[PDB]
Amino acid sequence: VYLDRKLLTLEDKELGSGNFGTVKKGYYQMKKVVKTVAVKILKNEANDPALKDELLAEANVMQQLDNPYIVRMIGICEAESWMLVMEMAELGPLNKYLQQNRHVKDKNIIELVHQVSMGMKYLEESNFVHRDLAARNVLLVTQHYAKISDFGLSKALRADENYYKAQTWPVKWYAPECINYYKFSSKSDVWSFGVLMWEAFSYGQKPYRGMKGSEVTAMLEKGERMGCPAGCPREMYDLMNLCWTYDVENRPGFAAVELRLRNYYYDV
Ligand SMILES: COc1cccc(OCc2cc(C)ccn2)c1-c1ccc2c(c1)CCNCC2
Ligand SMILES: [Br-]
Ligand SMILES: [Br-]
Ligand SMILES: [Br-]
Repeated sequence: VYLDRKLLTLEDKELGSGNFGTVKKGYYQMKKVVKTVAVKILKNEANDPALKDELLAEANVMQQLDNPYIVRMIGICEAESWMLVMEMAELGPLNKYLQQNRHVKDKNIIELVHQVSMGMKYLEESNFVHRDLAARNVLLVTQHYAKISDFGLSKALRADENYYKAQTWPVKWYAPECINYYKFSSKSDVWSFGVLMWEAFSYGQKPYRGMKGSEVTAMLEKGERMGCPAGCPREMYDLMNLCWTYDVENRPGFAAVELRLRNYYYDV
């Protein structure tokens, strides 16, 4: 079940770092080829079983997903540290990529956000809620191929329920029902997707610039929304506003969102 540490070779440099530990590039020896991998290495210096459980829960979610627009997990490796081994998205986070590549065309942005919506449509069908959907968690394989990453806050909904009730955030990406009722659904992921669209069409600018979480909640309760980014097609801004529908019951699901993007990409 677990991967063989002797078949894994890691680079010295870190791709990124956090409280969890590090993400490093590596190579996993397969039957005859070697596969480039991104390895999330758990820094659990104090042997906290909570942090261990968090990595294992993330791995448990990823093992159940199989879609071209979601980062694939290769396996877990129990070695010097606990390691989650994943396919490599070489070009990195979408927000950083667009910050450094402002020549990327509107049509290319639509292509990438449509791919994200196809991954999310699959997640919604599979009854998983992501709970951390943001441009920073969309990774590029190529300039024309995006994948959803970072399932650490994700929840597998029970067969008889439509939402997850929290006990606790990236408030700028959260729907009002998340803040007011602590309820997370595929519809709250749609709200987040609207913020992600705004980020992408803004070439990786931060949403609600300079504002505190409390100020964002107040703005939204007044019915105010972020504006149309420079160069963003009206039809895409209209879709962003639909994702930011206040009442969860009237907000679209990912089937509707993906269809709108699909039609706009291919028909226009
Ligand atoms: C400047 O950052 C990068 C630059 C290039 C590649 C990167 O990773 C390639 C990757 C990562 C993973 C988890 C799976 C598959 N491929 C990253 C990078 C570094 C840290 C994190 C990520 C991305 C995801 C976002 N969450 C924080 C953790
Ligand atoms: Br090594
Ligand atoms: Br961010
Ligand atoms: Br935030």
